[PDB]
Amino acid sequence: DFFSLILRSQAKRMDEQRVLL
Amino acid sequence: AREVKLLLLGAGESGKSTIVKQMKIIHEAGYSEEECKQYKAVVYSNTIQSIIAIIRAMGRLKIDFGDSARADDARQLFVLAGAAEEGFMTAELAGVIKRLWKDSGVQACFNRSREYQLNDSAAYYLNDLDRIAQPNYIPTQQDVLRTRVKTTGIVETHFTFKDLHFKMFDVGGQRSERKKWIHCFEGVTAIIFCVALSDYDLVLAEDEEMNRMHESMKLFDSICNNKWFTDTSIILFLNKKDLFEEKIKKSPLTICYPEYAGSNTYEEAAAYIQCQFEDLNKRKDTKEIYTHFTCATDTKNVQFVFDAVTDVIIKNNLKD
Ligand SMILES: Nc1nc2c(ncn2[C@@H]2O[C@H](COP(=O)(O)OP(=O)(O)O)[C@@H](O)[C@H]2O)c(=O)[nH]1
Repeated sequence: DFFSLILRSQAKRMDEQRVLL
Repeated sequence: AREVKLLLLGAGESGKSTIVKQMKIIHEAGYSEEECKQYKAVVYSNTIQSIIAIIRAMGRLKIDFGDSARADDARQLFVLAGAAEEGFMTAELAGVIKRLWKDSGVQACFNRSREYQLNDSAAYYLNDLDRIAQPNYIPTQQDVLRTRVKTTGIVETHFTFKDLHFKMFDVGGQRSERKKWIHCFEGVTAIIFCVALSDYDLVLAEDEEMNRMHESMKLFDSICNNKWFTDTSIILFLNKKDLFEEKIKKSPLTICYPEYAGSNTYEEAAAYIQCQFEDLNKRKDTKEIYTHFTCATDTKNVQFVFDAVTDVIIKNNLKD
């Protein structure tokens, strides 16, 4: 599914190595 | 309306957020000294996060420290991990990081970053430790660029350049606020797909059915060939070329594409990848792809590449 695939893909960052603002 | 809508797409860690910040530096008036001050806490946190990630990876990869004295620093880091959260990198803390980052065990692990997940602002921040360790420190615009921030929704920036109103969306990875999200995909002048070229040598992780490059490809395949995008420019940013050039000296592109009979020159490899992507376009007569090789953290490069992208947009709407 087009929107799912994008959603799941771009979510996979490294969130334990980012920070809130 | 001379209004241009730009949608950034691409796997996480591909450079999308950076491209956004970069528009602010290039086409808005940058970050004011107050805003730079606000990223002090961010710079510190990311530095802390980056060294922790390496330390933790050492356990998993079973890499001993160069000097076993550093074990104390490891334990000390976790104690002090919050020491900076609103303020200052106390001296004690700088010491720990400085000493760890120097250690050869840590470094061997830093070399092996393909084997785990180390963010690409690590090297940058840790090598400028001495500078950021100062009490009087104010982050430079290059420092603000390099910050890694969690966003929880749609990121937007807008600017006027060459008599055109630009709206740029990094739609991100959060579905919440769903109608506005879907809308980012509507009435787009150009989609800018980012690829981290330096992902080519990353080990196939335990949670993936194919390597990161092919994941990026599959994604591009579906964007490029989506019938909603028929009359939308597809612009490809093969990004992280700086890191790609260094890696390809040592790690063969066959790691990523086993069938690759070419050579491990930056030039020949980069050309091979571009082809792997561009061949995914299945409507070649009715559509061309606009490939660019970028280092997104480099302002001068982005300025040039974006200027080029604009010129194509201008030459485009002279079909009137
Ligand atoms: N060396 C280098 N680092 C980059 C480049 N592009 C992005 N980065 C860094 O790589 C990480 C991912 O960038 P980001 O824009 O946050 O990716 P996003 O996940 O698509 O938003 C960040 O640490 C960036 O500062 C590049 O071309 N070269």
